[PDB]
Parts: sequence; structure tokens; C-alpha cells
Amino acid sequence: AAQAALKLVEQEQTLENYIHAGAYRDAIVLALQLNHPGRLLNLFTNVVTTRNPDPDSLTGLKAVDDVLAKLSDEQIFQLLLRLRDWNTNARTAPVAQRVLWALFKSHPANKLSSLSVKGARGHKSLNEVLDAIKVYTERHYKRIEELVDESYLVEYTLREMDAL
Amino acid sequence: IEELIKRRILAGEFDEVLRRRPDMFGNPHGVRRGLV
Amino acid sequence: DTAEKGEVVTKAGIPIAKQEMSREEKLRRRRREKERIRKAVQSSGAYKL
Amino acid sequence: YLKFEPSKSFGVVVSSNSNLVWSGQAIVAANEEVLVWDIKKGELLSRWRDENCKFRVTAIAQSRTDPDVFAVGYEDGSIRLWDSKIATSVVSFNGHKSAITVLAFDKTGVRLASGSKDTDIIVWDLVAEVGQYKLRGHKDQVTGLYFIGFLLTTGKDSLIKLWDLSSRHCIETHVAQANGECWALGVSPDFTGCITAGNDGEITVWALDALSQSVNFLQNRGTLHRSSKERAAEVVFHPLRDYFAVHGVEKSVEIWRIREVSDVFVQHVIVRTTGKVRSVDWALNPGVKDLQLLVGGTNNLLELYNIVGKDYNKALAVELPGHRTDIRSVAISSDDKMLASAANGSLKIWNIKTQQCIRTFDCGYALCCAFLPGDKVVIVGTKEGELQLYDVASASLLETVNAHDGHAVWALQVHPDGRSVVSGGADKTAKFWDFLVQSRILKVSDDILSLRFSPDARLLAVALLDSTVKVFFNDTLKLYLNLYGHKLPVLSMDISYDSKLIVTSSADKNIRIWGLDFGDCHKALFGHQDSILQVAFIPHNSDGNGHYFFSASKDRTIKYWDADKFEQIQRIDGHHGEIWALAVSHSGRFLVSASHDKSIRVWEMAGERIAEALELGMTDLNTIREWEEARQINPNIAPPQRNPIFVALGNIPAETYVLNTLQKIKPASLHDALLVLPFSTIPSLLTFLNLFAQRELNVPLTCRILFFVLKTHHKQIVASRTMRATLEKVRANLRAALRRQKDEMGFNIAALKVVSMQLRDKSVREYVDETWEEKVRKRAFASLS
RNA sequence: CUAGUAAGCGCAAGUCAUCAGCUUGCGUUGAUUACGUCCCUGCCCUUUGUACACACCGCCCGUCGCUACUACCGAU
RNA sequence: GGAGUAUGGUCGCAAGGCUGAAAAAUUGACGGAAGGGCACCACCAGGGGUGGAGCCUGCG
Repeated sequence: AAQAALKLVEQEQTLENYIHAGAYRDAIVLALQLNHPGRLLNLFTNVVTTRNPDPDSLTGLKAVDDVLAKLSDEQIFQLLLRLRDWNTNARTAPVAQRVLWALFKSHPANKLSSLSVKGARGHKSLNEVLDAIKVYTERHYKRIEELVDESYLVEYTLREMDAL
Repeated sequence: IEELIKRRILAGEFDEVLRRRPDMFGNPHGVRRGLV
Repeated sequence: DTAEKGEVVTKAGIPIAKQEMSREEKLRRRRREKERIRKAVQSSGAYKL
Repeated sequence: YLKFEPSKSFGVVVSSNSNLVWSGQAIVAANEEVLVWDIKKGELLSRWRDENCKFRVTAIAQSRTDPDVFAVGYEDGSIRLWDSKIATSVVSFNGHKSAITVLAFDKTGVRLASGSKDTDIIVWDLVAEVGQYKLRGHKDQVTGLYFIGFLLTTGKDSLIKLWDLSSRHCIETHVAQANGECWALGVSPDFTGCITAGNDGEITVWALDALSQSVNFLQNRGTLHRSSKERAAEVVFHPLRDYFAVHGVEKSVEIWRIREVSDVFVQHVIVRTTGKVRSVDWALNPGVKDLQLLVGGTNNLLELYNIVGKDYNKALAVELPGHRTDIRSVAISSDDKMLASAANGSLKIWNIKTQQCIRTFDCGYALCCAFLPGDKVVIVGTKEGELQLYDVASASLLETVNAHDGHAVWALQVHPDGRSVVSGGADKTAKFWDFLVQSRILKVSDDILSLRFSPDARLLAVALLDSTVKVFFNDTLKLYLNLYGHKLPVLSMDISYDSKLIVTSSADKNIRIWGLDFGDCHKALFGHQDSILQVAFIPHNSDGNGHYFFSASKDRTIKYWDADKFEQIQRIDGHHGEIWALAVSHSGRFLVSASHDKSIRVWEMAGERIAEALELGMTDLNTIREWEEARQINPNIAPPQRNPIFVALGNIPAETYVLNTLQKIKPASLHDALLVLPFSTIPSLLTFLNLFAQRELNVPLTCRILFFVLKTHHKQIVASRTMRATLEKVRANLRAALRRQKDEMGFNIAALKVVSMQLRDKSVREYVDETWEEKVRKRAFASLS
């Protein structure tokens, strides 16, 4: 337990240094290793908001894209737990949307079906957490959909100012 | 009379009407009406 | 009621670990929870010496 | 109603806090004040005594590159910068909460670190005189601080911490002890190594070098162990040679040398000291090949040892200007010019105007002391039941009798006529000794705690372990009467000069005023938070005040009372360890106070808000695009020179500013403030929404407020012209953003449909049988009606 | 003091307490002026619960107390 | 005679003074900022008394 704690505080502070640096990639990977989703979410928010995205990168950082492509199944699953929470919130939803979007774009659905973790028991099992993800995504899809159906007005008005 | 008031407000009791719920009679346990 | 072990949920419903938590936020959330709660014969030698 | 003032304060060298300093002068800390002595002659050079602050100080530091200007950190958490050229605090800093523990001075002396028991660390510019900033790590209190810029520190959680100065946060951490606590910190002055002393006596040794990647500067190059398995207090390096000293609070310090790590460092010597050392300090002297170790010992002492380099010797010492273990009794002279001072192990008498010790004797223990009229000779009753007789002139012991066997003689009272003394012990007998011989003894029920004569030598009174008092007649030893009611044993007594009143002080945190005719308690009085030690009238009513008196009590308090009005007339602060003894002048002009402090003292609009924010952000965007034009023209130095409020908010972008200061407000008020905005304000808001969509964020909010603006002014927009390009920008940006969002989440729901059905197909069924009916969520929905 | 209201005008009764140096009734004529807003003054209430769909919101802040633990200091 | 009910008188206890007038707290004590609801003891439009002189119940 002693040597484990030495390692823990070492990696904890080096994580902190990564956050100070904005060392986003390694910051995320050790953030996953240290399982703390507040800071993890903050990092996700920044990396979907870099203000200078790679036009090819799914998240605006190909390094993040690579490590999520290199994720293991259990990491994926605990991530999904954090994802279902962030989808439940609707301020966090777009950031919650972008990552799974890349995450779906990364790994094949055969693997996604064949996810088998020991921590799948009761409510926190696979069908259920994905189900909740399904419903909340449906809610947001509805929201942005009708929002676009509203937004057409600016084109109408622009066409009017064209008419004058 | 100021003495009596002092005694009661320290040893807090009043003879107030309270807000008795309208549904003690039918909901004698007063369940919440939502999820269970 | 469905929270993780080392972590607690927010009123917003956001997962935060108590370890990743800061002390300041710890104090303030203690204050918020409490706010809601409130809303609900010896020796003479020892003696002289 | 003459109030009393602390006129003198002395009898003391270094208190039990740390931070000795050397300059051939020794800079130590008294209780409140900080005083400097010479070590060759025991005369104190001066004192640094601040009339404003009365907190004890525990942190003392010398400015490098500039002596004669010195920083001190008190118990409250204040900082005072003094001079030695003139005994003046030049500045004070009041930034912490409690008990400044560690101090630090810059290499140039322009910068000062203050670490406290209140666990926060505050740095101080020393020419701007400001709390510069405040480094916030350290789950518990700091035990060490050092400057490199850079900062290294250790905290009681065994946590070592490297901060930057320019970038205010830490970069390195390690633990010294996994389960233990780092107590002391030692730095190579050439910045090569650091040693952490932790509570097992474990001295972990570390090598040090002088950001996106793995930064590593410190290395635990090992650990060592001293002989003493105590909590190490401090580790002090040689400023010049290759030596250092480890100690806890003990009668020993282990001096080790510098050449694996145990090979690198071996113990040079181990100095046994006469007392438990509080703090060590270095001294080098000009012209010697030796090591001047200046230790300040907890038992109120200074010691100087010489260490040879390739044995210790007790070279110099300071003990005479104060007692050593704990002061217990006092007897000030009948002429009130000198006083006897009785401590465990020692008796020193002192002249009051010099406030300086004249004579010294060794005792074993001192319970109680009293000179004899004429002040030629003095008497001490002592813990072993015994009684010792000295004189002040030849400075010798005259006599010694075994008053009691081992029954500590608690009380001693010279007769008012001055031909006898009486002695009360931890036995059941109060004996009477006419000078001497034993005139007469007194058998009672319990062990006697205190007693006194009557000033007219006509009565006496005793105060027993049974929480009671037995007043007896002086001539024959008959019961005058008895006193009760004190729940805990009465600790002291005092009666009036005309023998008309008594104050009786007990450990039940109160006193009683008795009338001495039938002994009616004129007033019981709780007036002290703790156990009142002693009480004292003034003898002389010549001033017209003889029924005034004094109470010394365990909460470090003295209190001045009048019996006749039964009222508190004064409160006397000034000591900080618990007071033990006190005495009043025969004339009553002043009084002396002896404490466990080991001192004796002598006492004589909403939308408008977003409108201005919009305006500010427009200015921000203007100077930013202009700075862009500048840096595009040439990569010369070009400051964007944003607003002080932006740079106070940490160089946040204008879009972040306006979105935050909009998102703060509630929805209904948002609707109305957005309504109340005027039309000049409109297109700048449009540009902000354009920026929002281009760097998309809170896109439902943005669309929402957009549509509100358009509908509430659908005519004026199609009246204007300059909207047109801006509206095309927002059209393209918003349409693309919405498309991006929707397409992504639609991909999401699509793939989720896929994986859910595939999961169902994984989980269909395995066995095939006749019972297929094994082939669903449900919810509750209580409804009251 | 904001609608048969301010006010005007008389007529009567004289009710077990009060009230003829007046009380209380009944009728008569009957307007202006805001009828909104929390800006000033305040007062109350939110920041917990007490119901779920859509919808939205998204962890208020301060100084201390009490509690468990940790270690420190100094007497007996 | 029994059962109740009252009523008064009797009797025993209560009826022996370390004493001499002037807390509870894992739940508590106290703020502060924002936001709402209100009010001729708030804002705003006005109106109308008393307060000037004489008469006098009342109150001090």
C-alpha cells in the first residue's frame, strides 16, 4: 500500500502538471487511469473547444483520436458511464455528443457488442446504460432538429433583404 | 404579562392553529405522489 | 443512490471524486448540505501543581 | 482608581520556540519580545519590544545580503521587520491566520516567504511591501521553506513540494515518509541536495538539479537514520564547510559530516548538552579553527560548544539572567529593593531597579520561599517535606531541618512580629518554629494546602484539602470557625490588613469574600475562566484602598478587585504561560508576577449590464484585430493592451466574457433584458453571435436569442443594409454548426440502434425447450387522487 | 384615501360594555385621480423537501460552533 | 345492610438548610449576494384631514 501511494501521488501531481501545461493527450490518458471525471470532463470540453481544430481530426486532436482508438474495453465502459451522465445533462450534451461520435467512429460494433466486463451487474450493465444514452440522445436530437426548423427564418429574412 | 410571555417563548409553546393537511383523513400516512 | 464509490454526484448530476475534489469546494458543499439540513478528589500535588 | 502598568519584565532567556540567530552576538526570542545578547559577557545587547503587539513570536529570520534588518513571525500570524541599528519594527504584515511557523529570505533579500501553522504560504515583496501571492498546497502545516525563481517546502503531511515563483503553482512533489511525518528540512546551500527529517528519526536524502514532458529534479538518493528515534526538530548546515547537525528536542545533537549515501555522510560527533535543546544555531567566528554551535535549551539556557574538525567542549554559556526549570515562589524584600526567586532546582535573588540577579543558590525543589525580617536571611520549604535556611549576604545555606518526612510543605508564613515561622505540609500537621527550634505543632484532619496569619498577630487561618478553611486563634489553637461551600479545594487565601475580610480562592473557578465577624461570605464571585492560583491584598490602606486585591489565575490572568464595591476594577494581561506566583509591594506601589511563561513582570439594470459588456467586447475585438494587423505587418513587439478588467479576469476572450455574463441571468429576465436592448446595440450583438456560431458554443442559447432579436425587430432589419453581410455570416456559420451537431448525433443514434439490436441478438437464448415463456422495465407512479 | 370610495346634506334611534360636551344607524347627492412598477422605503419568500410529461435550469458565497481522527506543546 | 355520591373534622406524610438578592449541538449561532412576490405605513397622479383663532370630552 505504501509504494502504491507513492506512485499515486506522483502520477496525481504529474497529471496536475499536464493540466497546467494543457498537455491534453497524456492529460486525458492519465486522467482515465486515475478515474476522476470532473477534471476529465473539463479536459474534454477544452479539447472540443480548442478554437483551432484539425479539420481532419474527429475531436480537433488526432492524438486524442488515436488514444481513444487505442482504448481497452474496460476503459471504454467506464468512459460510457461518464458519457451517460454527461448526456443526461444538457449543457454538457454537445461535448458528451462529440466524444461518443468519434468513439463510435473508432471501434467496430462487433467489439462493441462483445464488450464483457466484470462490472456489469444490475442497473450498471450494458443494455441499460446504452439505453439511457439512447433516450437522452433522442431528446437532444429532437431539440436541435426543431431548432433548425426554426433557424430557417434567417434565410427567409435574408431573402427579404435581397428582395429589397 | 411580559414575564409570562418570556416563560413561554423560552419554553416554546403556543396555542396556535396549525396547518393540518386536508388529506390526513384519506392519506393517513401522507405518501409522496410520484415515483416509488 | 446510484453513485460510485469514491465519487459523489452533484446537484447538477455530474460525477466528481472526493479525491479530485478541492478542499474549498469540500467546505462549501459541507456548508450547502448543512444549510439544507437546517432548513429541514485528586492529589494536592496535581491540584496546586 | 489608579490603574497599574507593566513596568518591568525579565528573568528569562530563550523561550520554548525555535529560531535562534547568530550575528559574535546571539539573537534569541523572549515571550513577546526579541532580544540580543553578547555570548562572551552575559549582558543582553538590547530587546525588541513592541508596544502594539502582545502575541508571542516564534519565527525569527535574518535577511541575507543585509544584516541588521530582521523578520519575526508571531503567534497571531503577524510579521514584523525590525532593525538592530535601531530597535524599531520597520514594517508589519498581517496576512495569515495563526502562528507563523517558517520564515524565508531571498538570495538578494527582496523577497520573503511566510509559512504558518495556518498552512498557507504567503510571499512578500520587500520593496513594494505587499502580499505578492499565496501558494496553496500542503494539506497540513508547513515544516520547512527555502528559496531557489523556485521554492522548496515541506509540510507536516511528510510532503515535499517544489513551486515555481513566476508561474504560481507547484511542479514537483514527493513524500518523505509513507506513513510518517517529515519534521525538518535541510538544504545544501549550493543547491545540490536536500534532507528530510521524519518522526522515526529517518533522514531521507535527495539530489536536486538546477514542462509538457516529465519534469524530475529531486531524487531520493537514499535515507539514513540517526541514533535518536525521536521527532527530529531541526537540521542545520554548515554555511562553509561540509557539516550539518540533526536534533530533536533532546539533551543531544548529532553532528554529521560530508565527504552510497551512508558512505557519503557519517556522524562527526554527538554533543551531549546539559538540557533539552530547543533550537540549534550556527556560528563561525573570525579567527578560529573550530565550530561554534549555539544551542538554546528548553530549560531557559544558552550554550556554546566548540567542535573540532579533524570532541565538543562547553565553551560559553548563558544561564544566570534567568531561572531554568519553572519558577514557583517569590519573596520580595521588606525594603522592596530586592527579591528572592524560588524555582525547582534553584533560588536566585535579584535587585529590582537593576532588574538583575544578584545572588544564586541551588536547591533541589522549591515549594515556597520567604526572607526573614531584616532581609539578612531567607527560607525555603521544599518538596521533600523539608526546610532550608540561607542568607543573602554571604550567599550560603545556614540551616536545614526535616519539617515533614516527604510531605511537601505547601505553606510558609513568617510571624507578623517576626520571631517565629509556621510550616504546613502534605501531612496532617502544621508546625511552628520559633527562631530555630520547634515551638508547637498542629494536628488536623487532612493535608493542609495554604495558610496565613492575621496582620494583627491575633488569628490565623488554614485552608485544607477538604475544600474548607479552619480559622484558629493565634494565642491558643482553638477553632475560631470554619469555611465551606467551595466545591473544589481552596487554593489560596488572603485577609485584610485590619483583619476584617478574606478572599478565598479555590479551583472551582471562583473566590469568596468573607466578613471575618462570624465569617459571613460577603460575596461569592466567579470571575475567572480557570483555577485561580493566588490572591493578595495590599497591606497599606495609607492610599485609602486597602480592601483592594488581586487574583492570579490559570488562564494567564491577573485581576484587580475591590471588595467594598465587590467589583472588577482592572484586568491584567501580559503573561502567556500559566502564572504561578506573585507578590505585592509592602507599600503596594507595584507587584511582581512569575509565570510558566518563565517571566517575572513588575506592574506599577440587466440589459444595460449586457449592453455595456457588449460595448466592451466590441472594443476588445477592435483592439484585437488591430493588434492582428500590427503583427501581420511586422512580428515586432505589439501588446494588445486589453482592459484591466479583462486581464484581471485572466485574459479571457471577449466571447467568453459576453456569453458568461449573459448565461448568468435567469431565463425570464433574459427574455425581458434582450427585449429592452436598443437598436444601436443590435448589430454588435449580431457580430458576437456570429463569433459564437463560428466558434460554436451554447448553440441553443445562441439560436434562441437570435430568433428573439429578429422577431422583435423584423422590420428594422429589413430596413437596414449593413445587417446583410453580417446576417450572411451568421447564416453560414449557424447552418454549418447545426448541420455538424445534428449529423454527429444522428450518427450516434444510428450506431446505437445497431449495437442495441446486435446486443439483443447476442443475448437471445441458448437452450431450445418447450418452455419459451421465460421470454421489461416498469415504473411506479404514485398518484394521490 | 383608490368606487356608491373622499367629501357634502340632513333624518332618526339611544339597545346590560362604552356613548349625550356623543355614539350608532338609514337615506340623500356623488366626482377627480393611479388602478401600473419593485426604482426609493421597506416587509415577506425563495437558494430544502411537498408530483412525473414535454420545457428550462444546472453544483450560491462568508465567519464560526459541535463531531472523528491526526500529530504538536508544557506542567502532575 | 350493600353500593355509590358528596360534606366536614381527626390523624400521618409531604415539613431538617455545604448556605447567605441581583444548556443541547453530525441537527447549532450569525451574516452576505442574487432572484421573486407584495403594500396609499413603498414609488407615481392627485385628494383630504389635523396643525392658524374660539369651544370643550379625553389623555399626560
